[PDB]
This record gives sequence, C-alpha cells and structure tokens, in this order.
Amino acid sequence: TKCTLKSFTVEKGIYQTSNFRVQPTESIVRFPNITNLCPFDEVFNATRFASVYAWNRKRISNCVADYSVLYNLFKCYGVSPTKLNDLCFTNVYADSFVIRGDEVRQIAPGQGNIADYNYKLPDDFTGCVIAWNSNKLDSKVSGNYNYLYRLFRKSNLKPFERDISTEIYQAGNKPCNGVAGFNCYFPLRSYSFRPQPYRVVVLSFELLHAPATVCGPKKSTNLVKNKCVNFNFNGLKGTGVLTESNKKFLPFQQFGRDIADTTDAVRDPQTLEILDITPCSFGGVSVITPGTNTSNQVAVLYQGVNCTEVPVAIHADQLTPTWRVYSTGSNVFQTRAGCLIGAEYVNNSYECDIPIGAGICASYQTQASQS
Amino acid sequence: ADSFVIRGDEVRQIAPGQTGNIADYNYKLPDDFTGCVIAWNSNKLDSKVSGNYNYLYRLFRKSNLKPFERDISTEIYQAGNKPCNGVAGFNCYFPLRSY
Amino acid sequence: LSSTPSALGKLQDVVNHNAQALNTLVKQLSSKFGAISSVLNDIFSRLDPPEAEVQIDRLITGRLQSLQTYVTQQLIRAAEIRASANLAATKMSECVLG
Amino acid sequence: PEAEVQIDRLITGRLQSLQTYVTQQLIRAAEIRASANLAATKMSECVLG
Amino acid sequence: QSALTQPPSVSGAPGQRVAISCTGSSANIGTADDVHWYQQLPRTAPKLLIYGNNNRPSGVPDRFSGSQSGTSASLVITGLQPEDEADYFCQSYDSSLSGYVFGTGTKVTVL
Amino acid sequence: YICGDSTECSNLLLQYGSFCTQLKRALTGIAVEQDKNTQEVFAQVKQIYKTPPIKYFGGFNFSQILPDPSKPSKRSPIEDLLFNKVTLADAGFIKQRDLICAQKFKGLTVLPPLLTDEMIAQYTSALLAGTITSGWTF
Amino acid sequence: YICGDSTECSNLLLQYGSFCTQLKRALTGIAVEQDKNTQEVFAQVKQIY
Amino acid sequence: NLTTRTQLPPAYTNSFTRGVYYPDKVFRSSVLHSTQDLFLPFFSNVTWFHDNPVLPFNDGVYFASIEKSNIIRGWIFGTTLDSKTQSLLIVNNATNVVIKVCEFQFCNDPFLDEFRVYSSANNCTFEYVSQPFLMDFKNLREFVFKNIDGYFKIYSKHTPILVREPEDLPQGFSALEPLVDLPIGINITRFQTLLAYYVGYLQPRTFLLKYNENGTITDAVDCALDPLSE
Amino acid sequence: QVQLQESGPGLVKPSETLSLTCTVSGGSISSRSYYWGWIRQPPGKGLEWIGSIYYSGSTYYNPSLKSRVTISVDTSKNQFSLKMNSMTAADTAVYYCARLRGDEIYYESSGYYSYFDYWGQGTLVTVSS
Repeated sequence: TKCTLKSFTVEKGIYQTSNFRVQPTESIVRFPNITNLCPFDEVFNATRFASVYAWNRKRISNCVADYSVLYNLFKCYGVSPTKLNDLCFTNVYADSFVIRGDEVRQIAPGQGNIADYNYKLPDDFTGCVIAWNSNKLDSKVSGNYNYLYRLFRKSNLKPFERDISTEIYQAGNKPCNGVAGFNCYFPLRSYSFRPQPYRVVVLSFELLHAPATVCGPKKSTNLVKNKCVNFNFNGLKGTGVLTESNKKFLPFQQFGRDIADTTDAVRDPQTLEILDITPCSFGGVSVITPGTNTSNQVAVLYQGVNCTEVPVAIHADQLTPTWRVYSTGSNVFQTRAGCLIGAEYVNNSYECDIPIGAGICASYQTQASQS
Repeated sequence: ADSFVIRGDEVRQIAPGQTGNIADYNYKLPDDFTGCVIAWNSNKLDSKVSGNYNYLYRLFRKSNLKPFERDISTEIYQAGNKPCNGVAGFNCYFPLRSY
Repeated sequence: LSSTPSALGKLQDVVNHNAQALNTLVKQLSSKFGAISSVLNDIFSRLDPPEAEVQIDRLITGRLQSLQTYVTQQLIRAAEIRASANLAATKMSECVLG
Repeated sequence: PEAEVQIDRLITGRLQSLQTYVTQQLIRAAEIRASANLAATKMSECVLG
Repeated sequence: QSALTQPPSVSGAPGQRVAISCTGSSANIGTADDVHWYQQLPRTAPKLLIYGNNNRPSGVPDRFSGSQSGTSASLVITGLQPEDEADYFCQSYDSSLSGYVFGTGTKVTVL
Repeated sequence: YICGDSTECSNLLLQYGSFCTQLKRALTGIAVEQDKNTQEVFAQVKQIYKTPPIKYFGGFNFSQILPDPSKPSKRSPIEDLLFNKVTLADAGFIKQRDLICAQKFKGLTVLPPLLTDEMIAQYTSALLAGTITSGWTF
Repeated sequence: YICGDSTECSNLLLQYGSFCTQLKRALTGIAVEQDKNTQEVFAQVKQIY
Repeated sequence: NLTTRTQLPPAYTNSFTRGVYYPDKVFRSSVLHSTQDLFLPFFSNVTWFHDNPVLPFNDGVYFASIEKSNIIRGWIFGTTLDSKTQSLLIVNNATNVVIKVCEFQFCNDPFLDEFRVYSSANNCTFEYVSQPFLMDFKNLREFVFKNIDGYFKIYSKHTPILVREPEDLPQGFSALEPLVDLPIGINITRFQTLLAYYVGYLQPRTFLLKYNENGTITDAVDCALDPLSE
Repeated sequence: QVQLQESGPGLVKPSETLSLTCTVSGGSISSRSYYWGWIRQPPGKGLEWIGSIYYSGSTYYNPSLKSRVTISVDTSKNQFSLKMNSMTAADTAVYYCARLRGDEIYYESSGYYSYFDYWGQGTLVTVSS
C-alpha cells in the first residue's frame, strides 16, 4: 500500500494494491506414448534423387524427429530452428530435390527457376530445409540426363502441380507448334556443371490435424487434475486446472473453443478423455488499514475467491503455491466480496467505517485490545 | 574487441538466436548486444590448401552456449543414444574441426 | 407493469449496456489488429523474438486501445448514471420527504 | 510485406481519429443532454405553471 | 453410448419366420448408419453376417435379411435352417465415443 | 486480458508501465461512485421506521407497497414484481455449460454492491413507514 | 472514411475486429438521444391547443 | 460401352432453406456462429432433371436425388473425360461403393443396368471400396461436393419424404453431416452422373448457424438473402 | 481364400508379459492396406470390442483398454501384434483378430464408420488362476 500510494504514511481506507494469482505447481506435458525414433540415415544420406522440375516425396511419417542431429550433413521457415523440437503434428511431408548454384535461393517461399514452371514449393511453407553443398564430394560435369533447366513457359503452375511437357510454349503474338518465332522457344536444357550437383532435404510440416502421431524428444509426464498446473498438450502450452469436460466431442475432434480465439477444451493424447482448460483462480487484492497514524495492523481482501482457493496456512507458503510473495493473517472469513483474511467477524452491527462489499464493513475497534 | 578466426561459410552467424557451426557450438552473441561484428577475407595472410591447425572450431556441444563464454574441451561427443564407450564409432564424434 | 414488458426499459438498458460492453470487450479479444495470429502462444511457439516481439507489440497495442476505449465509455456512462442518480435523490427528497 | 506495414499505420491513425471524434461527440451529447433536461424542466416549471 | 436392448432368446422352430431386433440410442443406430449383425455358432468364429443396416455380404442367402428403420434394427429370418442355430450380435458406430458397442446376443434354440 | 497469463508477455507491459494502474484507479473510482450514488438515493433517513402492527390508515390500503413479511425477501408485491421483470446479468458472488459470465476467465470480474437488495428494501420500508405515519415531518 | 470508394479493405479492417460496430452503435445512440431530447422538451402537451 | 439416349430440356426449382453443411471440424454448441464460406444461396434456382447431361462443377456442387429405389448409382468428376488427365469415379454397386482416381477413358453416356461407365482404367492412383453412400418417390438424398485444394469433401443426408412428386423439393431445414474426406490432388471442373435429379451451385456467402445443446445445426440464416436476415 | 492365423500363450498369472500375434495366411485380400481390430469375448459372455487400428496410426481404444496396453502393426511381415502386459483379473477370455473392410491406396483417408468382416479362430487366455 505504501509503495502503491508512494508515501510513508497511509490514510484510513481500503486500497487496491495488487492482483492475487496462483502458481502452477506441477509442470506437466502430455504426448502420446510412442517409443519410436526417426530413421534420419535415410533422410540425410542418399545417392539418387529426383529432378529439379519433377521431384518426389520420401515421406517420413510416424517417426519421432530429433533436431540436435541436424548438423551431420541452415535455412528454416515457419518456425525458428531453436524450437522445432517441441512442436507436435501428425505427418511429415518430404519435399527434397536437387539445385544449381545460381538456383540456391530460387526454390523458396519467397524468391525464380524451373521449379516455378514445372513443380513448385509453396509460399505458405511451414517446414525446415537443409542446405547441403555437394560439389566437393560428387565431382562430375553432368548431374543427370533427367536433371534439366529452363527459363520460361506461357504460364506458371501451382505448388505441387506437375506438368513436364516437352513442347514449345508461346508468350508472343502467335501460337507455335514446333515453330520458332517471337517468344516461341523450347528452353529446356540439361545441366552441365563446372568446378557437381547440389542437394536440398526438405521436411514440410502440416496443419489442420488429427490426433498427433509424432512429437519432440520431450518426455511426457503424468496427468494432474483439479490443480493449477503448467500444461502442454501436443504443443498447446498454458496454465490452468484440468477438470473433466462432460462435452459431446466427436471422435475426430481434438480441441473445443470458447467465444474468444483460444482453446476451451482439449482431448488427452493418451487416455482420450476431454479436459477443460480452466485457468486457476485469481482476484484483486484490497488492503484494509485504519491508517499508519493509528496502527500498522492490516486486513486483506482477496476479491471474488473462496477461502479454499486462497493461502490460509501462512506458515507453509514459503514453498510458493501462489504469485503472492508473502502470506499474512490470523482470522479467515468468507464474504460475497471475497475471502477476507485479517479481520475477526463480529455479530454486532456498527456504522460503516471501511466498506468491503455486500453489506460487510471493517473497522478498528476495541474488544481489551485493539484489532 | 574480441577476435578469432572462422570459416567463410558462416560469416553472418555471429548473431543471437542462430544455429550453425560457430553459432551454437563455440561462440554466442547476446540478445542485448550493442556494437558491431567485423569480418574480412584473410587470403593475403592465411591462403592455405591444407588446414591451419592453430585455428579450429568444434562441430558439437553438450550444453548450450552463453554469450561471451569460452569453452575449451578435448572430450569426445556422443551423438546417438548408444553409449560411445571411449572409442568413437557410429554417431560418436570428436567435435573439433578445421578449415 | 405486468402487461407491459418494456415498462422497466430504463434499467434493462443499463444492464444490457454493461453486459454488451463486456461482451464487446471479449469478442474484441478475438481479433488480430493486422498481426499474423490473435493467439500469443502461437506467435511465441512459431516465431523468433525479433519478429515475435513486433507481432505481440501489435497485439498488445490492440488490447491497450480496446481497454482504454472500454474505460472511456464506462466513464461517460458513469457520468450519465451519476446525473440520473442525482435526479433520483432530488426526486426522493422533494417527492417522498415532502 | 511493406505495403500493409504502411497501411496498418495509416488505418491505425485514421481509426484513432474516428475514436477521438466519437468520444468527443459522446461528451458533447452528454452536455446537450444536460442542457435539454434543464430546458424540459424549465418548460414544465416556467411555462406549464 | 450403447443403450443396446436385445432379447436373450427366441423360439427357433424350423421352417418358420423368426424376427429379432436390437434398439440403441439416437447416436449410432438412429443415424441410419453402420449397424452389423454377426452370427456365432458355438466354438466357431463369429463371421460377419449382414451389414449396412440391410446389406448382405458374399455367401449369405436370401429370405434372411435386415429391416432396420431408425432407432430399432431388426433381422427377419424366413425359413430357419438347422445350420442357423447360433448366437446373433449387433454392432453400431457411435459418434460420441466410438466404443464399438456390441449386444448381449440372441441365442436361438430349435424345437 | 492483454496477456495469456502463462507467458512472459507480461514482461513487455512494463514497457508501458503506468497505464493498467490508471485503468484500475479509474474503474475503482467508478465503483466507489456507484456505491455513493446508491447511498445518496436511498439513505435519506438516519432511523429505520416501522409501520404499526394494525395496518388501518383511514381506508387507504398500502399492502401492495409495504413489505410482505410472509416472503423471505421482505419486499412488497410491487418490489417482488420489479425484481422479476429485470433479467439481471451481474456476477457479484463467489460461486463458480458455460454462460456469459465465463468472461471472468479473461480477467473481467464484477464487484458486488455495498448495499444488498435487502438493505435497499429496508431503506425503502423506512421511507414508506415515515411518509405514511408522519407525513413530511420525519 | 478509412479505405475509400472502391479500395479493397475487407482484408484490412476485418483484421481489427468489431470496432466500427462500436462507432455505429455509439452514433446511433447519440442520434436517438437528440430525438429523445426534442421529444422531452417540446412534446409536453397531450392535445394540440 | 457407348449407348444412344434422348436429350431433354432442363427444368428449374426452388431451393428453400436447404443445403447447409458443417463448415468445420470444431464442435460448437448452443451458440450463433457467423461464418464466411461456400454455401448454397437460399431460395435460389436449382436445376432439375428427370438423362445424364454433362454439367460444370462451379467450385462446389449441391446434389439431390428424390427417388423410389436405387436408380442414380454414382458420380463422375474431372476436367476432361478422355485418357489425358486424371478423374474421379464413384459407383454405388448394390452392396458396396467403389471410389477410384485413375486416368480413365469414358464413353459418351455412362450408365448402370451391367457396367458401361468407361473402357480403361490405366494408372490407378486411388481406390476405396467400402460401405455404400446411398441409403434407405419417397427417398431423398442430399450431397455436397466441395473441392478444396488437396481435399474432396462429400457431405450427405438421407431422408424419407412424403410430398408431391413434381416441383416440390420440400421446405424445412436439415444440416448435412460430413460423409467422407478424400485426399485427392486432382483438378475438378465438370461432373456427370450414372444411371428426380437436382443440382445447385455453391457460392461464397455469409451464414448465421444456430448450434444447439447437442452440437447439431437447427437453423441457418443468410444475411445476403434478405435485409431482415442481414 | 482369406484365413487369419493367431498365436499366443494361454496361461499366465496376474502381472505377467504376453503378446498375441495375428498373421495373414497368404491371401491378398485382408493383407496390407486394411483397417484392423481385436475382439475379446469372455467365456459365457458375449462379444465386446477392445482394439482397432486405422492405416498407420489413428488407434481407437476401448474404455477398459484406453491406457491399459498398446497395439502394433508390422505391415511388411503381415504381423498384427496386441501386447498383453500385467492384465487384470477380468481378461480371461477368447481373443479374435479381425479385419474391418476397405481397401485404400497410397493415401490417408477419413471415414466415419467401421466394420469387422473376417475373423480368426480365437485364442483362449487365462489370467484369474
């Protein structure tokens, strides 16, 4: 109260000083009980690859990825590479290919090669890529007879749209069918390197999910109910109590949403029940004092909470179950304004001295000592 | 004016929140950094086909770096879940690398 | 009073304005203000702090503007209710006490 | 990625201009409400009696 | 979730019509979708006997079918055979739990 | 309301600093002003007056405005009718599928008034007993 | 006022939420309030004398 | 096999309050949800046929069939219907459904008697044989075919009706529950059916949906439809 | 010619380790790309479902078997394994391997129904002893 009012003397009255909040006690995480590991040897190391204009998908699905082994062979999009290791999803889409040194930045969510004309990487890309430079190992002139580059067509394609037709296309003033002319060209030419193919490994991560099959290397813990806990359900972090919902979820539904843009309920990844996301109890703190000219004894009102959701046992609150750094008080009384700690309730009615709420007022009277 | 010799592939990796050969294994820049990082080509002083074995870096770490922290070790890093048992094998590496 | 449900409209408008201001403040929380997501946890779980910082600064300035707007309307309505209550106390003293 | 960065700026400024206008109209409407209540009271107590 | 009410037994006099039924809730059978009846001879695997509320698989004869309509599903068996003395089960797909609920069974006895 | 309360988002509201305290001061002033409004309207007397037990006032029947002792609310039939015609949406209580008052989980709480409905009804009863038994003299 | 005559701003103003709904309900309340003010001041007779 | 048939002029009918499906997988209950999605416009002109004409697929098609028994046994989707691009085929063959994405090569008038739908099925890339989509002129079947980038969403409903046989697509409301979510990466611009018949086209509109205590839609209002609805 | 072979021991004490393997006899039908399940039937009782697996993942479990024990499919060896670790006293029963329905090619679909068509012979396990 003194630091809020910026004074060493406090007048008589009730003062709103801080907010009562409850710490999470257990820090729990819930992942599906999987014991598999990702075979990254097939991911990083291979000898034959598909083309720059028609690449394929070696999808590593249902395999628990670890990203500390990334540098055994970078650019990263969507999620920064320090925290791909805690995300959870269902499938990993592999989108690997080969490139040229003048094409190292043209297959991207942003920046301009044959991939924009025959098979394209999306701009809304939520995966992380690996930039491997393989001239110093695979030393040769021609990469492959199936690796070819071109300059333009008459129209661009969508991401993952495949059209590898070998025909002259027209951006000029006349149609051409095997005819050279103004913007009638067939620029599809094969690679010829000088001192050597280069290779990129892409792992696209999906959205709009089923219940998740793949997680990070974090070890899941036990489920704690009816207490304020710090939870993590398949990447969904938060703090609150986990009670049973009694909600009619369909089996393909994994999350329930309230009025606001947040999650109200979540399906447990292991035991498949439905748990409410209810944040643990809080309220304003009101400090009732008769004035530092009169006394230093104060009473504390925790607004809008029960007397069971508040620190009552002041001798065991050095273990910090609450965001309140201290805990004082002797007498505990329940008021519709909140749980009042520090004032002894009497059955005698007096004129209102310090208002609290719902017909209850506080005063500093003689009972014989002052309290 | 802290000074050291890196490879050319990671000039721009002296920055907070970066992963790379020198970013997450040997040297880290703080998030509240005020100043400048200066890099230049040393082919007039250190143009060698073979490696300069007085200027090395580690490719692996066991614990994450602190800003302005030195970390000198000759230990052998274990990459896989299988124990290395002294002699380096599959997914067990001596972390120190050179140009 | 029983036959006309709109007889008590002056009090029901006060209740509806308070509940409607709070519900507007709740639906206003489900807005992006030009950011990529209205969820703070998503921006912290997908973006690095030099970009997550400006995204959440956009969201936090949205919530600052929303709260300042709500308190400005509450002060204006509190002035109106204070004028109505002063009129009610004047009518109590001059109609009931005399 | 630079366009809507500037458009967000200019929309925010114009939206704040509208919020300032609506707030001052509410304050002036309260003032005119008090003046009209006084005028109705004066009509009832000066004209009707 | 299940609410599957099924009679325990019914008279199985040969050459005579036998109608059996199971009734659940309005979430699995009342959606008019995915209710199966299974035939189980004793010490024999309970093969799929009829599906799709009336749809007959390969090998299952005629005059012996299903008449589901709404919450109640029912089989008609006109002309009971001596090889049809078995136990008949239901199975329905619910949307709230998908617990794949089964019936208690109607053990037909011939006389 | 601003931050999700499971996060370090609250470490950037210190960059603005004195703004949330200004709202908490302003809303506290509004709340104290509303309690002052109720106190100025209804606490016009310093004594709680009662009607005599024989409710005969020369043929004037006040039973629809005097409080009914047979009901636990201790209100008149008109007052019992008035509280039933207002669909009240306050949440000034400790008691915790979801209704509109699930907005409490976003940090929006409702404080209960200083005078309850029973105390306002007793002030009204005292005013009625005074103006029936004593005229304007009280 | 914010975007204009035919500037596509449905991807722009919808990102800020129901804010102009608050302006529209506020200005509508102000307009109804002045009509109520004129009604209370001048319409105090049950008959046109 | 190609077989000759008789061409007829089309008819038109009213849509009433019919053609509303579940837009998302999130289970909302006891609310009023405002959504901006593909829907059939209310009180629109639904094209009514009695033949099997080749019709366009203008970004989502509402389909309806009123019949006594199993007559219309499936659908055909694609851009071109020769052996040049891939296409989708859905056949409700008596006791099963067969769903194929292949290259295909159809005849001019595909129909079911025997099977004369196509001639070749080279390079089959998706196949799905399962419980037939068709269920129970008393029978009414509703489907919504929505081709989003990556997915082909089929929504279905089955209803026993007793109305007048011509011009009487019945009024009332029935939400269309999701039936199947095909993961097919093909372009679809045109569709055909296999042999009443109703085809309406979806448009991006704004709807208000009423979610009850059981999560089932029981009322839908279109603001665009009328000022009162707005 | 669709047959399902089943294997697994039949007598354990409570808190013991056991596993049931289900193999395909060699028919291409009910071999690789099908939905699968296990059915438990107590002696003297009716059928009741316990286990089901849909494509690679998407496992649905009985409320009795929700977190009780897991299930696995080795697709290449046509092996359908249901682990049986530390069973409670009510699991003395006959177990059946069963294919649902539905061939599917190359993708991961989304169907809202279920089946059981072909059934194994059934293996008896005893745990109350």
